[PDB]
Amino acid sequence: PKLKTNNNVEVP
Amino acid sequence: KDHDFVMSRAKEIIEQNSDKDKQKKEKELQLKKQKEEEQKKKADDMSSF
Amino acid sequence: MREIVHIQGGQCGNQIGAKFWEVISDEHGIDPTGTYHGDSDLQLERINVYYNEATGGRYVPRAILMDLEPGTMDSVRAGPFGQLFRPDNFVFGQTGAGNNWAKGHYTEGAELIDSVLDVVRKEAEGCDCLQGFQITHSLGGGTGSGMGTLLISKVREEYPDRIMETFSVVPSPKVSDTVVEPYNATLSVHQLVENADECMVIDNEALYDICFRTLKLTTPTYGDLNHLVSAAMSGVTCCLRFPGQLNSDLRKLAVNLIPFPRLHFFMIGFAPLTSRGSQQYRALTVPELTQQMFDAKNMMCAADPRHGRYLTASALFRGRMSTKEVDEQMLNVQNKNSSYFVEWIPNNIKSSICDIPPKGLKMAVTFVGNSTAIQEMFKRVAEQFTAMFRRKAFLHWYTGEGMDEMEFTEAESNMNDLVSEYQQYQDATA
Amino acid sequence: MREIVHIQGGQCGNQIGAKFWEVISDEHGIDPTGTYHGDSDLQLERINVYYNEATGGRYVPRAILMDLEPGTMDSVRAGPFGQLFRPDNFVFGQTGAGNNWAKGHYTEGAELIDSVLDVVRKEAEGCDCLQGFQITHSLGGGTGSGMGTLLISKVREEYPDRIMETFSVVPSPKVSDTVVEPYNATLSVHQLVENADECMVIDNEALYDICFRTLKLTTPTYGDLNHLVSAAMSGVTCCLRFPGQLNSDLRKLAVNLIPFPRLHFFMIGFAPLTSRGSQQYRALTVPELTQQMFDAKNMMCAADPRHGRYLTASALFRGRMSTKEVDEQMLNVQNKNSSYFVEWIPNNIKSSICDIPPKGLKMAVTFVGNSTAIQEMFKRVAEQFTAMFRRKAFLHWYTGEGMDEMEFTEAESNMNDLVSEYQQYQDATA
Amino acid sequence: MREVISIHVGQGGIQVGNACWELFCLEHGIQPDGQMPDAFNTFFSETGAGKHVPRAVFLDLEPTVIDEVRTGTYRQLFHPEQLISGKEDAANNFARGHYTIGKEIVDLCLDRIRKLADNCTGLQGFLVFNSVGGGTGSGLGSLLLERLSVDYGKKSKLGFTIYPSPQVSTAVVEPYNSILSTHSLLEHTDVAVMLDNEAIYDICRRNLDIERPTYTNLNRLIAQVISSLTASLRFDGALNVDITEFQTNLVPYPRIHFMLSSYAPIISAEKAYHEQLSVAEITNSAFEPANMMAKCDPRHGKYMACSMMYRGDVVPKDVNASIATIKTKRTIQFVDWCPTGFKVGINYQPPTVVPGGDLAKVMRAVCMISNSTAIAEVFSRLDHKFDLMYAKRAFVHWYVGEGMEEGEFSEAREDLAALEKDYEEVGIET
Ligand SMILES: Nc1nc2c(ncn2[C@@H]2O[C@H](COP(=O)(O)OP(=O)(O)OP(=O)(O)O)[C@@H](O)[C@H]2O)c(=O)[nH]1
Ligand SMILES: Nc1nc2c(ncn2[C@@H]2O[C@H](COP(=O)(O)OP(=O)(O)O)[C@@H](O)[C@H]2O)c(=O)[nH]1
Ligand SMILES: Nc1nc2c(ncn2[C@@H]2O[C@H](COP(=O)(O)OP(=O)(O)O)[C@@H](O)[C@H]2O)c(=O)[nH]1
Ligand SMILES: [Mg+2]
Repeated sequence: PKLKTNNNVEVP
Repeated sequence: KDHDFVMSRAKEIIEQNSDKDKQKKEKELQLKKQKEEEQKKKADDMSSF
Repeated sequence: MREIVHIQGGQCGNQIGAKFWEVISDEHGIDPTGTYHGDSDLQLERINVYYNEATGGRYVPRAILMDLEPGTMDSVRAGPFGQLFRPDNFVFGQTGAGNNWAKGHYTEGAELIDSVLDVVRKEAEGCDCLQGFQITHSLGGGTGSGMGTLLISKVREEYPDRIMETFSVVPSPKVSDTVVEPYNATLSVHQLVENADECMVIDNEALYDICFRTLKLTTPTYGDLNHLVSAAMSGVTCCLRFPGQLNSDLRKLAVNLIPFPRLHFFMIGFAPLTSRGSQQYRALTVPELTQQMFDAKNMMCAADPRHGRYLTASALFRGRMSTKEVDEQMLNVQNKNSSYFVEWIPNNIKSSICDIPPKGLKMAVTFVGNSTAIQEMFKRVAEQFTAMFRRKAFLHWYTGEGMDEMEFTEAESNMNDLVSEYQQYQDATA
Repeated sequence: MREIVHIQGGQCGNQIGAKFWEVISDEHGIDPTGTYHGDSDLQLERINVYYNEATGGRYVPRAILMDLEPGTMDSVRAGPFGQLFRPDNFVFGQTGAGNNWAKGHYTEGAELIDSVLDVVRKEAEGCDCLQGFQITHSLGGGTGSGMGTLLISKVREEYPDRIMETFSVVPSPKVSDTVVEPYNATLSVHQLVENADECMVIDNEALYDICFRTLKLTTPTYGDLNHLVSAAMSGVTCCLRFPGQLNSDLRKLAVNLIPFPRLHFFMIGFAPLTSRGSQQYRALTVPELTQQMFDAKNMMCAADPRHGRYLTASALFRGRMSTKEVDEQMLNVQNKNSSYFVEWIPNNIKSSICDIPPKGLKMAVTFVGNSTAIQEMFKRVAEQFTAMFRRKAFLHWYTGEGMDEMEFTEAESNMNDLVSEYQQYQDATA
Repeated sequence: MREVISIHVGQGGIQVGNACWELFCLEHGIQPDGQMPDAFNTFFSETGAGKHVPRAVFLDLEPTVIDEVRTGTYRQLFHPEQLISGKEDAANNFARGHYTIGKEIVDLCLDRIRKLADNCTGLQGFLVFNSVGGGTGSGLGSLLLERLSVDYGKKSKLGFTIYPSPQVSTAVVEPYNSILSTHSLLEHTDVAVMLDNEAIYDICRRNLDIERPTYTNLNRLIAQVISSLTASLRFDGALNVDITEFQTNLVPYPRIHFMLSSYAPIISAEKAYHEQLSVAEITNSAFEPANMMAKCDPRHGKYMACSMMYRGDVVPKDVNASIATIKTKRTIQFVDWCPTGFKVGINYQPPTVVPGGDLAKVMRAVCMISNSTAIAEVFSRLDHKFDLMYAKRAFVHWYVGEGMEEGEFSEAREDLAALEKDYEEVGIET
């Protein structure tokens, strides 16, 4: 699963 | 408008409490923890040995 | 296939389940002795969703009951349909929490939860294809709001891809029965947003308002509130147990009602609801159902839905009816109320049809809408929390069991951030 | 053919046999007068395994009963099914051992054992094809743990190729009834490893735990513990007395469960076990049997099997059932628990099916698993032994009958070496 | 020696497949059991003695609809192991049915396709049905088309997709997967026919005079259109048309193959016989903008080519005399570079009536398949709906977490922009 940061960047 | 001010202020207040607490707690905690761990290890190892 | 297990905690959750399982058993024709006596073939085809099979042909719910005191489960066993529950699933402590969140989440709830997690793991590993879990608990109590939410995190850590439901009763400031409600409400909301895939808030004040105004019965009791909550609970998973024109499991609702992963707090409502004396006057038609469905007083929460704009909405029609009428009525309810629907997401109403109506009714509707008006509840909860916390009232009870004020500050900040970022999209424009 | 004789010693062994023979007689339909009154043809085909034939058509067990005091055998004769035992096989002394291992192994047990060995030799020389011997005795008593173990060596010296079984009750530190238990437990374990082909440990504490938690009966007695032990004992040799899909005698289990000649200490368990009030709720299926079979609380020993890794396992299913389901369930119980199974020996579970279920039950399972978790019992026994021996407490009783402290030191060293080399393979990796 | 294989995927696909398979069985005289109490060979296969097996395969991940099929009156017709079913639904998520759960099912479907194709000797092509606004339908349709395009190559595939209505919608997220599926089938399908529900609702309301239609009424009209399209392969006619004779007559350029259909007459038995239903009036009704089977206005664009099928007792001279009248009218204008744009087919078999249905029995009917420049409006409005939510990246987390990359949304947008530019470039006169 990836998390979306508050800047809309998906980080593993 | 006051709701917002209070929420911001409360957030700030949280930060203030946290900051004071964090510094004191961190210093104390580190010293005490290190000492306790060492002693337990110490004595147990020697007697066990 | 695609079945779910039931887990309930606390006194309020146990009382909700004691009526939810009665409603389910009456729907499937299961006698309080576990013997099927139904009339229709469809009553048995998908019974594996909620019931297990044992030798002798009787059925047993896959429910897990937990509390920190034995009284409530010792009382629910003597009630009707109380024998269905397997005695092995009853887990309890000998001390209780005393409405203290710290005791039910750090000191006492941590040691006991291993036994209940053992039976939870036994139930989930065995089942054919897991769909997910549904949780009933109250945010106004200590043991419930602590142990249930910690169990949520423990379950999520082991089954990250399954779906998780929570039906949560939040303490309203109107009908207050406990003085320490804001503390364990605020602490619980902090953990609940991080792990629950879906959350459905229910308020006792709204239930009393509905019972007094729509049903117009003189003396409401907890049995009526439990019955309404149970009907609403059953309405969500009806099409997963019965055939229909457009089947829609829980995951499909999760896809279509949650735009962003942190906005998953819905408020629900059930239609139709009519008084005993006026049940003959009314005629059940799709317009009559949809006009009551979007009625503000019909919501199971005191939050006023015309104080904000719906991000999305869902409806689960029951009974045999024409789809063209349903679609045109959904369009009409969205054209006449364009001011209360957010404009940068068009066609934000989901509909589903199930051909099997509730026993005794020809048509029924369950409504699940994600609206921005829910901010008012968190606002008042945080207002009471910050009014009580500034003097450090009742704080020593929590701080005497390993908890500190830093976790209170972080919880307040995260809750306020949630409140702010939930309304951020209300003023957003295209 | 391939029959075995029964030899029991001490009070505990005599009480175990008094229920084991009752269970066997009830299984084969033999009345307490020795007259067959069974219903099925299969009840008589392989009766030569345990029973001899005499004139008049009655049957007599080939059991040998020995003790250093006459009270227990004078009491077992008046009990039900007490008349089956041949009066000639009763051998006893007039003094007793007083829970002193030295007296029951050096001074008194040495002179008496010639008479019992005479009848043992009479029984073994006569029988068609010997399979082996099975021994029931307790390690917490003097006369039993001494005379039985010396008899083990004497039998092994004369029949080196036959198989030898021992069902041994070891003294747990929780329920202690004798203060000198560690001494004669440690002395007996030293001799038992050198001669017994198979050993099965049983603990009274685990039996009480099972009776209190699974059966949930209010007042356990020695009759219930004896009944559980008797059912477990009968389950092992069932397929040797009845037809089945995959017959498996004791020697076949010996081949498949003992990797190295010194690792032959197993712990067992019996399934199903249900309370009287819940015997109607449950449905008997292979998954239900296998989930209870590997349950940690179901083991007949207090040793916790998830504190170590199984070297190998065995299961003896009873009743008529499909083999495909048994094999797939055995595979599933081994894929979901790969952490608790040693990795350098693949496919370490043995299964067998017997088509004749126990009287009154449709399916039953006997479990025999060789696990590394058994080290904890020897650890605590040796801990108590070294706590008591360092002060030479109660040592004069043993040293006054020709024994010395050197045999205590050697026994302690050998037991510790066994403990170490049993766990040596737990950390071994491929 | 001419065959065709129809693929049904998703709930809408299966529900329209049921609708077409009552009609075919009724038209060829085959009872629901599959037994007759040489034209069948196009859709069916002979088993040697007795029953006929359809050349169709049903696909779905959600088991409810297939289970309903396998218990209805048609349980004996379909081969038991060509009704491929999954366990977990995609839940309107396109990424699920293209990357997560569809891949494990697609292999069985391809094996079934091979096993059906090896039986046919004169395979004309494939038919596929799928409702576009769903997860499993769009995703599995895309994956199957992509696999078939490389396994077989030049074989023709026809897609009867059902796009969402301009304003009426059942889901809230269907523009995303509609755009992605249009991307997928733009470069992979030879013919795509428009089928949105709103236009057919209006047709039923205006002509059939039904005020409460359900999905079955829509599916029956679609089934009639399919039967009219494929009648020429299995009945004698004065002017035959084959499936392979389409891309040479309706598809000016490889990119442009989306066209919209119409049918005439549509009338009930209560007022059908009062009017003569001449060929001129039916061919006038077929070209009426209000009788388009997709909610698009042909008056807003040029025509490119019209392929229109007749069946019954129609005479070619009457057809020519009516094509001339349509060429005369000033409200219908063709593109400059196409002097003649009509392809005419005539068949003798009149349309068959389904008992208990809506349509009456008539001797003449007309079905038109027309390619027009006005179709770009649906693409433009779907694009506008997509952009509104893609501006804020709403609902994207439900797709990124199912294995799809972030940039996959943009290239579908670019391909739609390219298609819209191409449609504008083609429609300008030289
Ligand atoms: N014409 C027609 N359209 C249908 C029918 N049933 C569903 N649809 C359309 O299908 C769209 C959604 O896709 P569905 O077919 O219902 O579901 P699906 O394709 O199986 O995808 P999943 O939701 O993942 O199961 C809706 O927007 C409907 O407009 C039907 O019976 N007839
Ligand atoms: N609907 C409903 N609510 C209840 C019932 N009993 C208690 N409650 C609510 O639960 C709240 C108290 O929760 P509590 O019993 O302390 O939860 P616990 O700490 O987990 O046992 C009160 O505010 C009530 O409104 C019931 O039978 N039905
Ligand atoms: N299962 C069972 N165990 C028994 C019974 N009687 C005694 N014991 C156990 O045997 C142990 C004492 O053994 P003991 O009688 O001294 O053996 P002996 O010296 O050979 O006579 C106690 O710890 C009891 O737990 C019985 O009837 N059943
Ligand atoms: Mg579906």
